[PDB]
Amino acid sequence: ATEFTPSVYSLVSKPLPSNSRPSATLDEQAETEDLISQLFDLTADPNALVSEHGKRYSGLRKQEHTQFLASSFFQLPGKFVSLDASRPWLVFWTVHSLDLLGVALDQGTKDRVVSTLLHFLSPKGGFGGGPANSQIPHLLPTYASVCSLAIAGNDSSTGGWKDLAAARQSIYEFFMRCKRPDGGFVVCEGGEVDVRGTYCLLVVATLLDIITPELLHNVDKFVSACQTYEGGFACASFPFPSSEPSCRVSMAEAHGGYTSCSLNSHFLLTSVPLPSFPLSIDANAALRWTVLQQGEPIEGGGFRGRTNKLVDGCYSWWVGGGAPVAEELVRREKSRKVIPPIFNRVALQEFTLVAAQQDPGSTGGLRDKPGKRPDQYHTCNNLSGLSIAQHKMSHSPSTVSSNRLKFDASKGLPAVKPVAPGGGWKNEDERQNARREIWANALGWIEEEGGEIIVGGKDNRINTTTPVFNILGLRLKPFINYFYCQE
Amino acid sequence: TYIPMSQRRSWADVKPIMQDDGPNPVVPIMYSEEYKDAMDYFRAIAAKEEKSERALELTEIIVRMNPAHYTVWQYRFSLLTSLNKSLEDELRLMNEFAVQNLKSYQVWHHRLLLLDRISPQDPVSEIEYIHGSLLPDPKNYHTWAYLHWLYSHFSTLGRISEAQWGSELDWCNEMLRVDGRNNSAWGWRWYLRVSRPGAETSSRSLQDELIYILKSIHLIPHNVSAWNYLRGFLKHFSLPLVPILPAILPYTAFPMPSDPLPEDTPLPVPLALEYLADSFIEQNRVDDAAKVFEKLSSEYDQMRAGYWEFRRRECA
Ligand SMILES: CCCC[C@H]1CN(c2cccc(OC(F)(F)F)c2)C(=O)CN1Cc1cncn1Cc1ccc(Cl)cc1
Ligand SMILES: CC(C)=CCC/C(C)=C/CC/C(C)=C/COP(=O)(O)OP(=O)(O)O
Ligand SMILES: O=S(=O)(O)C[C@H](O)CNC1CCCCC1
Ligand SMILES: O=S(=O)(O)C[C@H](O)CNC1CCCCC1
Ligand SMILES: O=S(=O)(O)C[C@H](O)CNC1CCCCC1
Ligand SMILES: [Zn+2]
Repeated sequence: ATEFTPSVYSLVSKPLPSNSRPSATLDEQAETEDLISQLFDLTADPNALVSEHGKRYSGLRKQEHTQFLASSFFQLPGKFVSLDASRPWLVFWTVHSLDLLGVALDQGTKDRVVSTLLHFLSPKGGFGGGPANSQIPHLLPTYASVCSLAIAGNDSSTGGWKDLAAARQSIYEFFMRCKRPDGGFVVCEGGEVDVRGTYCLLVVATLLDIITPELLHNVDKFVSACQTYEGGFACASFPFPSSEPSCRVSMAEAHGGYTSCSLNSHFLLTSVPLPSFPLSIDANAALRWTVLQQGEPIEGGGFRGRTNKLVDGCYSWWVGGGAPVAEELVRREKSRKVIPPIFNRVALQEFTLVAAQQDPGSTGGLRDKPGKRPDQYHTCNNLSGLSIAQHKMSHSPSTVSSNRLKFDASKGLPAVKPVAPGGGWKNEDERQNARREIWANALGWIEEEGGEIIVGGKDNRINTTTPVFNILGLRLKPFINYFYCQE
Repeated sequence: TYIPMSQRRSWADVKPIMQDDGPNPVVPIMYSEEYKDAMDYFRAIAAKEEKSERALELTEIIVRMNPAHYTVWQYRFSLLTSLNKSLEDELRLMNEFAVQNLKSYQVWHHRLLLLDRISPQDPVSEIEYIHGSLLPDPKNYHTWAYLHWLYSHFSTLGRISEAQWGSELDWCNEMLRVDGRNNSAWGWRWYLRVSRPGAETSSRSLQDELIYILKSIHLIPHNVSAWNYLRGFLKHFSLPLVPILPAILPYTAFPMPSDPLPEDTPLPVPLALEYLADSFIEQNRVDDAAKVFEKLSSEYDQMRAGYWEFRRRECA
């Protein structure tokens, strides 16, 4: 299973060549190469049968990482006030990381998570980054809060899911107030427009059964025009006029974080049965860009976030986790005109184990690179990317077919009332067909039998996350089943 | 020593409102006294929807302590417009925030809203400021995106002159001269020369662009930025790969490479091999393309062994 995933220790490590042309980019690159390669040199090869004497052991220090996260359920120092508008992300990074690490929260602690998040929910729609009496709703905390309730909540009267169900119409109305005619969304009232907002909104709308035609109009075009000449995606596209722009232009360079959001957004839109929708992307170019961002052996096989910048553990999720999505879109196009791993699944795990863990006997946590303090965000995204590398994920047409066969369209929550009179589905046949396709495809990701690769032995294995959503399948399935009234 | 706001004459009429977290919230932050006090009074101000100079001062206090506080930024902008405050003064305050390393998505977006609402007849002063601001971080993603927005928005209003576009390319060329590995500046060149609606597309411009690309590759043969721009260029304009193959072939072992290549240029260059393979595919010579992909997979670009094997299998 590893003929095409060579270990970093089995390859010749050499610096990026200079061509006798120094520059600031190269100064930083060469210095980072020295940092990462020296730590690998001090660390026993994880693929060895008996670990080498005198060298650091690279096993995943799961209990250290659990202790690092435990601060969240007590308190954070004052110097992190810079995250005061991102407290739902602190929740999500913590509780998804604990899921990945296989550590259960007791029910009292889960109830505190639910109650805290429901205090962030505004009656007129959406979650803010903090208490609703202090912060206005925002698309990004709304994703983080919804996913956190999937991880920590339940279907009882104190489980928070019933409050989410009652909030569906107001959340939908918030989403529509955010919508621009060109297909972008502002992230909050008076806020910025970019594909992070589109991604967070489409995930939540998919999960809560609040997708309508008026919500989606031009969203596919906004996202598609974010693709750059490099094949990844920028943060946003600009509509040149004369809802009906004459053309759209990408506004910055291809980036791992916006490429993840764009690929995931486009993938969610391919489930929607609208005519000539979604506008296509160049999937081949996106797959090429993805694999080109995995670093060389001298930089430990981690991913960079853009061309000629530095590798960073959090892109294991943003770029590594986009790979199965790009792969599936390529597969669809190859068939529509009518297998070895697509990135180095082994090298990415070696980067996680050797370079991205905090040094042993310390605070625990995972980090960007050696020399950087660990934090909750890099802990979550290193582990989410590690999961994608360990477990071969694919979107299964036969699984989607089986999902269609078991869907019960007579069961469901009340249809959302559209803002504009003609903004809904044409009739029940069309709305129910949309619900079926969107639910059945959201539940189409599988781990492939016999595709597992656990570098360093089975004690390093973590749980399997879902591509696009980034929560465990065992969380996604009962959560989305709740809102669609399936069982 | 700090003076609490409860003991300030200017605030005596305001009853502060505490943060409503519930009794025992998760992820609590141990706030300083100054920050909690200011937010206590902001909650009261926002509750009564007060638009005032003291509210404006209070928002500045808060965003200095937390520049990522999007709610307080939103309230600040509505104070500016509601009170008809000088937006040029506010723009000078934002210049200082950058100096003192107060930065976020929210500050950059505040600057954009100011420029949109001021709507200057000529944005040249803001363009020059953005250029200067890039010297501490020449790859700042927010800054490059903002520069794209500024030219796109004001060109839609007809306010970017041909002289202004010309000096923007001059500046872009200088950025790439100082660091040819700055992929952000390569992205900007693409906007200036290819993607912006007003760009020229002629036989001359295509020839010039190809000359600049090939010269850049010959200067730095291992620069991924230049290879990606070349591939995007040819693909965007549906131009054949084969006629250019003479300039690329020396890296697989119009401007041509140096007769002795620069020192520290080990061969082959993997993206040159990708060029050769794709040019074989263009010639319908799938077996030759497959052999190049096989060598990329097993010897020359082994980190991507599986991707290059995928490419090999497509051809066989
Ligand atoms: C210890 C804080 C980590 C900061 C990190 C992530 N973070 C952020 C904050 C809130 C929500 C959020 O949402 C998420 F879902 F996590 F993205 C992200 C920032 O604001 C800047 N970050 C610096 C960075 C570290 N490694 C790469 N970066 C660049 C970068 C990443 C993401 C973003 Cl959005 C902006 C810049
Ligand atoms: C759903 C959601 C919130 C997605 C966002 C994911 C993400 C990683 C966004 C990054 C945005 C950005 C401008 C990064 C560059 O910052 P940088 O210059 O500090 O780092 P770099 O050198 O690695 O590019
Ligand atoms: O997260 S891990 O690295 O797996 C766990 C910590 O190293 C615990 N270290 C040992 C605990 C038992 C006694 C001897 C030390
Ligand atoms: O949903 S509604 O209750 O009508 C409107 C919001 O909840 C009010 N929250 C405000 C956020 C910013 C600080 C002041 C309070
Ligand atoms: O299941 S297997 O992959 O065959 C082998 C085990 O997982 C090895 N895990 C180590 C055991 C000794 C302590 C450090 C971890
Ligand atoms: Zn990072």
